[PDB]
Amino acid sequence: MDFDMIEEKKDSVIVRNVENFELKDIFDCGQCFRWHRQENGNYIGIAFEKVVEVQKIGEDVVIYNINEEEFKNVWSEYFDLYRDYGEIKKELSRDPLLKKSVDFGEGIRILRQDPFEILLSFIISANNRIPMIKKCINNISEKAGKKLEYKGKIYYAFPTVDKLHEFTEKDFEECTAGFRAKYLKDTVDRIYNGELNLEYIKSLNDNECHEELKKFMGVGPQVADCIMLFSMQKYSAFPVDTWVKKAMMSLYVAPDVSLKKIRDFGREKFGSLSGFAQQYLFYYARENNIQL
Ligand SMILES: Nc1nc2c([nH]c(=O)n2[C@H]2C[C@H](O)[C@@H](CO)O2)c(=O)[nH]1
Repeated sequence: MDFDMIEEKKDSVIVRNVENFELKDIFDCGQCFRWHRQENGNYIGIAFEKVVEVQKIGEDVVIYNINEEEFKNVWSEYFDLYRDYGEIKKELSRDPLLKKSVDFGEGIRILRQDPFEILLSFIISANNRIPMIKKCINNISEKAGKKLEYKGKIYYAFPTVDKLHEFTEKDFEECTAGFRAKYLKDTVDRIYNGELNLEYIKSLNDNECHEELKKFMGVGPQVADCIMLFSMQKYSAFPVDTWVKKAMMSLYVAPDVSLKKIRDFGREKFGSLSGFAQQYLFYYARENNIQL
């Protein structure tokens, strides 16, 4: 594990000697939308119908609003704290071309998020901008999510499948999903009616899992890779957007080809570490706003 032990406190849990764990790297590397940076450096987020605040002090991490039982069954896995990222980075850094990206995002960890929330979140992410995506997801939660309180503030859990089934295309449109409102509604019904089952989809191997997810309206190859990587731990995924495409052409002189071919080229080169590889690539590419 990438931590030595924990210690339960009054209203929190302290993780001792965490390794490969930085707040900005984890929360701003592109994998999540409901974690917000606070004035003091901490981050507050809403996941699994719960509000959590995370802080790093030295080599320790404090997770407020949770107990040891919650840490053991929910959060330790949420933060993928059982996987050794030192090995991942060591293996990838063998490629001198990846070192710079890996070192820049050294504290990245791929969270184990909820499939349903992730499915709708990334359908919303397609050709969108960060602000609109976050706004839309929050709007959907405020409108139909369980109300929550933390330190004098109200927050909204992500809505259940049943509550969202009540939504009309117009509702998603009012939350500003734009033309994607149609995809959200179509997708929620497929979930509700039982046509597509997320937990079953998640039990399939990387390639099968991927194919199924593409059955959802608004879900193409890129979005499918994001969904299975971020919520179904299918590590051979290699999400290709314009940022990953740039970093890829720039480093391996890959010629301008389809996203599918860039995806095939990435997965071929990184295998089981493809997902981790693209996150480092993506994070570095976007924060440094690289060009041809
Ligand atoms: N390849 C890739 N693309 C992503 C991720 N997260 C994310 O939002 N995107 C896309 C969505 C949208 O196309 C743009 C938003 O910055 O980047 C992500 O984690 N990986």
